[PDB]
Amino acid sequence: IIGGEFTTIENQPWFAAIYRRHRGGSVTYVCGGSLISPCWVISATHCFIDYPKKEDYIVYLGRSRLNSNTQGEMKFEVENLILHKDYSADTLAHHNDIALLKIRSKEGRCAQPSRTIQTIALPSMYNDPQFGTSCEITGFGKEQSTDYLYPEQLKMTVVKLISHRECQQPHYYGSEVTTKMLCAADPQWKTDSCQGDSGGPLVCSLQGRMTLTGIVSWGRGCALKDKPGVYTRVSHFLPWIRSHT
Amino acid sequence: QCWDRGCENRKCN
Ligand SMILES: *Cc1cc(C*)cc(C*)c1
Repeated sequence: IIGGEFTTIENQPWFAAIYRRHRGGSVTYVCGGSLISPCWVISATHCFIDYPKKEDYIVYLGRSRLNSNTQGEMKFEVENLILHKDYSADTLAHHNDIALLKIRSKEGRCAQPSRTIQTIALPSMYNDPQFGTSCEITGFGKEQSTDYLYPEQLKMTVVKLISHRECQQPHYYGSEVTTKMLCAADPQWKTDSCQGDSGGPLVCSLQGRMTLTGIVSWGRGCALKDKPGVYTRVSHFLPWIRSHT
Repeated sequence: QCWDRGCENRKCN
């Protein structure tokens, strides 16, 4: 996250931290995700497509820091890694960039709700906030494009949803943005998602309920003028989510 | 070009 503020997991209790174990024993951060039910984390397919082996992955809930144990955190393995069959990536745009991870502790249990571990509500079909609405993103991604390491502490920021018409302008993304995507950015281009934030939540306070409106997917650079973050539009994937579980 | 922020956990060849 470029700009914004540091945060703690009790403020983002649906946030899932996803890591990959390498041969030799080293573990590296991959992407964020969101807990949508006790056994299911939703993320982005591009995070896993090149290494689609479920045994590779470790998922934490209730974790505020990249390389430290948060009190109350829960560690999980991935019982099922479900990638979207029609995934593809153009120069910038990702398509069907959505993935499900069925999580299971070493004892075979799913998430246990607590102050620091909570599910986030899904939207109803095609029900999004209006453009101009402020929404939050959360992640461990880069704080500057020039960084080669991720921050140790979780971050969040607030961005505004941008209309399809605006995002399809020639100086924005033209026809590379589709109706299965949502654009969001800072009007002054000072805060944005970045590399490492993919798969994480775009959450909007929607008609009384904190709602998973988007999944961090793509964007040209980070916090660049006229180059919003682009998010998988969760309200257009509900049949896929419900069907795969 | 290497333009896309969403390039986590890639092989790159
Ligand atoms: C251009 C680019 C960027 C990343 C993060 C990874 C690859 C393979 C290429």
